[PDB]
Amino acid sequence: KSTYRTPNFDDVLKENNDADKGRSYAYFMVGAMGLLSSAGAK
Amino acid sequence: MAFRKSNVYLSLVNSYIIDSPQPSSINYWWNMGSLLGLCLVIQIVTGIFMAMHYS
Amino acid sequence: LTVSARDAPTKISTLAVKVHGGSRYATKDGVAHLLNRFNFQNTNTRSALKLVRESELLGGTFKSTLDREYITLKATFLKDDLPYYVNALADVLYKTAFKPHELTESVLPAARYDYAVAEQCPVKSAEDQLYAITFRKGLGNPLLYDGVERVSLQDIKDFADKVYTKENLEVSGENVVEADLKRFVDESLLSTLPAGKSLVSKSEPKFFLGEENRVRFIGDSVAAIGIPVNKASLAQYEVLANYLTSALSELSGLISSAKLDKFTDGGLFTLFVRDQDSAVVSSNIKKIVADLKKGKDLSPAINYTKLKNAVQNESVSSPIELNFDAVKDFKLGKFNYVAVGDVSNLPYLDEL
Amino acid sequence: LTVSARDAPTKISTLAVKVHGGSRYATKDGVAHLLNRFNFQNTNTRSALKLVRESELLGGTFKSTLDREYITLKATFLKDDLPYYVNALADVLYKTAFKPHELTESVLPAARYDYAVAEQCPVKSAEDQLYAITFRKGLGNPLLYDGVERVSLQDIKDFADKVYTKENLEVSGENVVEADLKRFVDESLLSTLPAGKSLVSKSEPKFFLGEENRVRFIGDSVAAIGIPVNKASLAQYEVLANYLTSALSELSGLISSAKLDKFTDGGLFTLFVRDQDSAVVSSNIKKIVADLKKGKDLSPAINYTKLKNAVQNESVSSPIELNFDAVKDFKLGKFNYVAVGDVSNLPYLDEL
Amino acid sequence: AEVTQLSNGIVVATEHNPSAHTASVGVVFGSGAANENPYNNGVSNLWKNIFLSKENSAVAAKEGLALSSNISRDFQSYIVSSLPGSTDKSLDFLNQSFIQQKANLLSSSNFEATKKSVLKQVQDFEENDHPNRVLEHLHSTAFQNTPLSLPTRGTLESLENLVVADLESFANNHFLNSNAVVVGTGNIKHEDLVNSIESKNLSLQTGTKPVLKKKAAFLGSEVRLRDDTLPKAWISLAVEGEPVNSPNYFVAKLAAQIFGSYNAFEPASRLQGIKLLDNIQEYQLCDNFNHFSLSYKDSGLWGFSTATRNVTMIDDLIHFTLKQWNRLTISVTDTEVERAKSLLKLQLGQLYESGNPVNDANLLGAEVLIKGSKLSLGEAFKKIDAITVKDVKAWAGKRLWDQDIAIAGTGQIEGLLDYMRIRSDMSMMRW
Amino acid sequence: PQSFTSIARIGDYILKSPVLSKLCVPVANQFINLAGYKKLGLKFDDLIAEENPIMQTALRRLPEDESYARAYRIIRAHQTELTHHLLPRNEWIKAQEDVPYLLPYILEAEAAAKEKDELDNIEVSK
Amino acid sequence: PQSFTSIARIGDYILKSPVLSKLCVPVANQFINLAGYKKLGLKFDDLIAEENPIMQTALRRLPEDESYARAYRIIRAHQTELTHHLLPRNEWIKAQEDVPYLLPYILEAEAAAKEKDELDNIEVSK
Ligand code: HEC
Ligand SMILES: COc1c(O)c(C)c(C/C=C(\C)CC/C=C(\C)CC/C=C(/C)CC/C=C(\C)CC/C=C(\C)CCC=C(C)C)c(O)c1OC
Ligand SMILES: CCCCCCCCCCCCCCC(=O)O[C@H](COC(=O)CCCCCCCCCCCC)COP(=O)(O)O
Ligand SMILES: CCCCCCCCCCCCCCCCCC(=O)O[C@H](COC(=O)CCCCCC)COP(=O)(O)OCCN
Repeated sequence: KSTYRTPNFDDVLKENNDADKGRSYAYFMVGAMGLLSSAGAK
Repeated sequence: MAFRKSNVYLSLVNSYIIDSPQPSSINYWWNMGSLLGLCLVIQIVTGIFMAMHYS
Repeated sequence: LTVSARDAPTKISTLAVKVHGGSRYATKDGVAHLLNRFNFQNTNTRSALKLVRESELLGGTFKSTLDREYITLKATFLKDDLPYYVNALADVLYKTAFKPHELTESVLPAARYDYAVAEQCPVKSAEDQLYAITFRKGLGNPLLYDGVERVSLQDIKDFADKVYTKENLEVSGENVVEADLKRFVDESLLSTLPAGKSLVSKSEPKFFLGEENRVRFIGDSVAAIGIPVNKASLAQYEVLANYLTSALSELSGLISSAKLDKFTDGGLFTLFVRDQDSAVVSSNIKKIVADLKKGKDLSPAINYTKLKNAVQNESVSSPIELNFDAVKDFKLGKFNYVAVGDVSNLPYLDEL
Repeated sequence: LTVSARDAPTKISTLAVKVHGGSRYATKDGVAHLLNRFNFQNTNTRSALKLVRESELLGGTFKSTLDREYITLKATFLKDDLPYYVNALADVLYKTAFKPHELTESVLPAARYDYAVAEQCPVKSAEDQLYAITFRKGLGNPLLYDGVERVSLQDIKDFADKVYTKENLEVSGENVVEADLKRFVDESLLSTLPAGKSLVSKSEPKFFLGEENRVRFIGDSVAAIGIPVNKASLAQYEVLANYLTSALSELSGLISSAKLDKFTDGGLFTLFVRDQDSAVVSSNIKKIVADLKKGKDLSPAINYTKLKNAVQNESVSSPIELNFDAVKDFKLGKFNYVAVGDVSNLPYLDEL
Repeated sequence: AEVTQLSNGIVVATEHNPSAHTASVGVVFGSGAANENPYNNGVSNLWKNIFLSKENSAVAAKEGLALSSNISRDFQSYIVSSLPGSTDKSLDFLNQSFIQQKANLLSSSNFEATKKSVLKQVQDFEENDHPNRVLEHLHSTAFQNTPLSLPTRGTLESLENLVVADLESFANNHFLNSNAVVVGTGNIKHEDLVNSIESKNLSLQTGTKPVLKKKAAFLGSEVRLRDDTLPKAWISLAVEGEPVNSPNYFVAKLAAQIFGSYNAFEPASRLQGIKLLDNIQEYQLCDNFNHFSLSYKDSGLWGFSTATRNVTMIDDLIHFTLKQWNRLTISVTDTEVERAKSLLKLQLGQLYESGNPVNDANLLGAEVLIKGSKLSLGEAFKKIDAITVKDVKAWAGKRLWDQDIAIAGTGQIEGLLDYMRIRSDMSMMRW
Repeated sequence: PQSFTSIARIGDYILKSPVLSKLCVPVANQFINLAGYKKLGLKFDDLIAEENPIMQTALRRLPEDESYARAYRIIRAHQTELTHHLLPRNEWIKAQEDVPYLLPYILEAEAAAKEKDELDNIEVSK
Repeated sequence: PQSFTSIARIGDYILKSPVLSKLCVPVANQFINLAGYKKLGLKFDDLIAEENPIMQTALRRLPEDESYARAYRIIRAHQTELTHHLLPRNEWIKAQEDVPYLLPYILEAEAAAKEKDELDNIEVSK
């Protein structure tokens, strides 16, 4: 098996990448954690 | 080099809690050390703010 | 001061200053290489940093290459920017600084890297050995500085005063209007160089035959033969080189490289056989020498060599073209042999 | 198995095993040097550490030296301790271990250090070039391992099976009672070696004349000449070497070293001219070659050479002594020239 | 200069340079390495080397004709160079080489010798040419499970399974009429080439190359070919670039030109007008780098490849390089844009207007295959002059600022850190 | 801190006796396949702790190909333990592949260090 | 942090004027021999602090023999200050030996760094 044949990631990849959707969802969740951390630190 | 590597104070912060090479197979039992550090900070800060009222 | 340039609607022009100051004119070993890596350093007026910044903002780069005969200063740039590059090359030929710290910091490590690169390649080492055993004092000087002879900063200044003269340089332009180039040269600092003498000797160099040199080396074993040429027997060796390179020959898969270095008064035909295994090099070089001493017919390779001479001739100072219509036959006479690699298993000159 | 020893009331005895396995018998380049730095490592029975500890507690040290013809194992020790050292040398000749880690850890860095030492000395390099251009396949093998030819651990085991045989070694003793040494050898493991063949060829080696080799080097420039000898013309070159060394000659301040390497069937007369300045080496070697081609009279140096041959002959295998009473005259014939150093300023063989 | 173009099913596009002394004539197909499944991979390399085979090159060299070939991701080419009086000979040879017959090139002995030679060349590429195999793995992991990931050179495990039937199947599916452009560059006229093609027949095939089911899509990933027995650490790193026929083509190339290329051993290369050099020259972080803006038919790549011996400070190299990349979005100056304009005019005019006719033939064939006509260099210089700082900032915000990256590395890359710190360094947290 | 000569002596005394071998070799390989280091794709010589200079010596002694194989087995074990899964049954180390490959290098380093210590503390034969 | 071009400009403006030179050159060398760095066996270019990269550059620029002499003057100054004595009057640095030997190396490094900063912050001639 060559080193150019990438193994199977297809069970764990997104069916649609759409690089603003995924980054917006991730930054929304990180921002929610930062929101509640700011409230708790206050 | 980077400022976190060339500064005298931030080199310790770097080599301890930023770029410290950890083994990539350690589970949650290798987390009690950080947890003890947090709980020691809790004990000290509550001890000061409660020993301002203690005779 | 020979100025020549051709014109074309191509939007990028190049300017070249060919000066006869290569390794065959070196006073000590590798002085020409120190002068080559020294030019385009700081001058008396602008620093090298200001040179690189203003040439990069105007849109042109710099290159200084040495050969076995020339020291070529080249500048490739956009067509409107001509007098800046003519004045820059005039300032480099006239008034470079020659500060000692420049030698100890930017010039000598570059020369160390150039020699380390060409020592790791065995065919360059074999080519230098072949030159050194064929033209032992003249052309056979080493091309690169290795440090077996102490070259001071005064030696480099004396060599640059020897070589950069008005009678020693040709200004060649590509995509440049010629009369405007002649006006910019006659207005610049290039016209006030000291008018020394042309170093080009017209006589044929004294060449030696039947010599042999053997250099031990770790890596690829290479066996090489070398034939000094005349001025009249040069086209036969040109069509020989392009015969052995192409697929017309039954032994092009046996050799690795074969080229003819054309000079103004002669040159050297080289022929390199390179392989990591010494028995393969041995069998190949014995077969090559036996088949060349058997004789070849160079008639089928003549149009192919006209083509390869056309694709190589781009410079203004191209040698004599029409000599190809008279070559017919070749038989291997006497030659000079080097052997770089696993020396204890390569063949000797007596058994070839 | 030739055993010979002489006796004296001196309280320290030495024991030597001379085996004809030097660099002239090497299968690949530098295998004999790997066998030399490999012996007195771990055996099958005692380790090398236990060997050094017990020999140091008993009072004797070990030494293994290679030459161009021999592999000599020497042991210097106190006289009462003879059978321990006879059994130790028998175990080293018979059953060394040849483990791969020993090669990669203790044997190869020692060989790297030996080659780095003798590469920093230019006259050893010039001597190896002189041997390699005079006896190109036989004696002319390199003495040291430089790594241009891959030598595996199986190569060293095959070479040690080739060389260490009963017909190939001489046991020499100094300050040792002879019959007791013959009894200890006949009782040890040295009598059960495989009885192979004597590698000493009786014919004269094929020698080459008029050759030349040039090696660039940073440091002291050295020019060297070399003359292959016969078996009968050997005393003339011995008295020549001791003539040029002593103050009897008008040019002993010009040369640096001059020696004759006596072998069983011939040898090489070397003559080294060493100086840091290349013009000094040039003038000296031209004067030396001109004066030797003019001719010399070797009659005054004959008692001096009898003395110097007496102080050099200490070994049992000393060559033929009485040849000195017939030498009269010398005139320089054909020779072989190397030049190591600032090669572009040293003289060539055609102009000597 | 001028580029003309005509059609009859084939496309004839020329560049009459009357000052040149040779004339290259050849066919440039529109198939490439991106039109192979991963089991016949390397069949284009094998067509390159049976066209450059010994018997074929000998028959070419009898008339004074030098052969040339090129295998890219998008386009193949088969160029025959000759003297300017032998364009008819070159056309008739190319006709006899491809069109009139292929069985004499595809004999048993010629095919087995060529398969042996290409297997040797692919193995020699795989274990000795390190920055190029880093760039090939960068393509193989940026575009993975997608036909633009396949290397042009082929793989050892696939190329030893090819037989003559696969060569002929690829020839029947991809060496077609509409797929091809016959190109003549150098010292030939356009009318002479068209009249000489119409003098012969030169009809390649019926037409219609197979259409790929999956389009190219960038996929942020990494691959680490760690080999501790190598003296250096080669590493490429790239984002999704701009394809051709994009309005941000010259802007992507000028963004690559801003940070340029570098060689730490050349003295005139250490004095360039890049602000990355002030950070990179202090502790000697790398030996060389180059910023590339690769543009393919479907997608593209924008990034840098580098090599270094300072294997303990690779993360500082990546760190300062990516902070300089983040300067494009926020605060790239006017002087850097003017400098990149001048240098990109320079290298683009060196690329399109060099003296070598075979490179002109490759470039013209690729461009008139993709976008139907060749954009001449004066309009290219006008498009470079039209770029402002706001265009570069908008492009960097679209393509650079906090986008996925693809990393490939080999050698002593243990000093290279995880994917996440390199990914998180694409946005500064200070803006 | 078992000093491999000692464990080798005890194990050879068990193996050379028929009764003890017949008694506690089934207990032995039952202990092995209940230990479950096979299921992470490891061998037992991959499992000996190597942070003492004698085992570090025996790892320098090791040939190249076995060293690269050992490095791959360690990295696949760390990755499988990280994902908290096990390797699939086709990728488990079988019983025949669990070869004591590093044991002779370790034993010769043991004998070398033991001999060095003995000779470093000798008396003299008076 | 004086930027030697600036002090050189002020000093040359004082020296080239006759009135200012006649006024404050006696004050100048009176200040020098009241400073007393001569009495420890030092020169003033031996006294400039060298822990910034431009002065470190100008010390790399320096020839070998002057570097060894500067190293000896520093070590004799440390030893004389350690013994809390002064050097004897024959060993004091005289007025003619107090040569500004390192000043041109420092000034060319100043001009190089100034030119690098200017070219690093240029506009374009539109
Ligand atoms: C002033 C600093 C201070 C520090 C630091 C501190 N404490 Fe205390 N601690 C107190 C005071 C005051 C009290 C008594 C008041 C109370 O018990 O509420 C106390 C009480 C306690 C008690 C008894 C609590 C109860 O009410 O029964 C425990 C248990 C204790 N500390 C443990 C710890 C430990 C464990 C640590 C840290 C390792 C620690 N303390 C650090 C101040 C401190
Ligand atoms: C192996 O990998 C590692 C690892 O390398 C490290 C370093 C850590 C991290 C270890 C720690 C964080 C532990 C560090 C703990 C300390 C340094 C203890 C210090 C504790 C303190 C409380 C500091 C003392 C400070 C004070 C007392 C200030 C308080 C003063 C107050 C509140 C004054 C209030 C008065 C007024 C008027 C405001 C890991 O967790 C870890 O596993 C992942
Ligand atoms: C001395 C006391 C020791 C206590 C042990 C605490 C161990 C964990 C500390 C967590 C620090 C998180 C910082 C991460 C970070 O800055 O990543 C920064 C940004 O990440 C974030 O913004 C995290 C969101 C905000 C989380 C705030 C948590 C505050 C609650 C802390 C409660 C314990 C004090 C870098 O992230 P990036 O490199 O992936 O881009
Ligand atoms: C017993 C140990 C107890 C813990 C002590 C060790 C751990 C200390 C961790 C400290 C982390 C926070 C320090 C970060 C501050 C970095 C700023 C800095 O270094 O800049 C310093 C200046 O710092 C200061 O002026 C005062 C710092 C006092 C710090 C008070 C907390 C400049 O440093 P530098 O010389 O590298 O900069 C050159 C400019 N390019």
